[PDB]
Amino acid sequence: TGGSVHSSPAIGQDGTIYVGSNDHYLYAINPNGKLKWKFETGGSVHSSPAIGQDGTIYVGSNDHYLYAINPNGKLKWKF
Amino acid sequence: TGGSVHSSPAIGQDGTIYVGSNDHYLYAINPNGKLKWKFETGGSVHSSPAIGQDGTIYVGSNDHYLYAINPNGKLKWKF
Amino acid sequence: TGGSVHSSPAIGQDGTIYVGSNDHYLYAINPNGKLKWKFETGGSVHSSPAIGQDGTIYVGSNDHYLYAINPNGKLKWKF
Amino acid sequence: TGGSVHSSPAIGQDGTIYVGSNDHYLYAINPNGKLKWKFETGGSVHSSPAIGQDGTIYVGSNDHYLYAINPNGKLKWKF
Repeated sequence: TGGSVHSSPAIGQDGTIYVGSNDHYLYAINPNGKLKWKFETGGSVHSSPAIGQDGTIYVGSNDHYLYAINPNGKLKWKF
Repeated sequence: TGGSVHSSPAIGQDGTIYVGSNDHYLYAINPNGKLKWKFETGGSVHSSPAIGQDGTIYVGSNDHYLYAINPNGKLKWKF
Repeated sequence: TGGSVHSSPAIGQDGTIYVGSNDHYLYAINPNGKLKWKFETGGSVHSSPAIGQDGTIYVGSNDHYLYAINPNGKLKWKF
Repeated sequence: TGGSVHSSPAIGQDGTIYVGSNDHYLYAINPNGKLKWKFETGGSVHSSPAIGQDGTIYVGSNDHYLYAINPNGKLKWKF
């Protein structure tokens, strides 16, 4: 990545690794180490993502929002 | 929300997302992205919430306290 | 307790809530909100505690050590 | 260890306790308190490690990389 990784990673049911970074991105990485996708938030992602029963990834960001992201990398909703 | 989100989200038995924020509040969000309730502490909430077997949500705050909150949103006890 | 609580709490099998604080103490609290015991480290405890299979409570401190503490509240070892 | 321990410990399938430290190392410590191995990253390890189903340890570092480490303490890949 291009920023310090303060978020603690979470592992999806299929092995996908989700982690936030200081470059405003929540990352999704395959077990082989290559990028599944990346989601742009407004600020540093110090929150550690949590994975729902249906696969939704929830993580907070420094831009005041709690994000919900579908497993394909596009936004479900933000609070 | 109106504060930086450092707490990492915790997901309840029914899918309720709990996360703290710098605006002194512990938020509770429904899986559809709408507020269920919010509880106010006396400082920033950087601890990440932990959920018990009976649904109690535990979380710390900068105001020296450890909070226990029932799933309704009202205080159980503080330490 | 007394001090900013950055440690995210962990929940034991019997419902005991373990959390660290800046007062150099690791805290074990019963589900009712009363103190069970406290263990003193050499620095602030920002690490969130993790619980082993036999009940051992692992947590780190700013005094460079990782602490292993028995469920009764006494030192198992420190690294 | 050599630096402050902010990473939260994670427990493997065989009871191994994994934790990061500000000395740029990810530690693997047996339940008996003896060192199993330590893996050097570029910068401080604030991220709390996560463990996949095959035993891979995922942790973030201040050197911008997300690390995947085999159970034997050797690098699988970095992102």
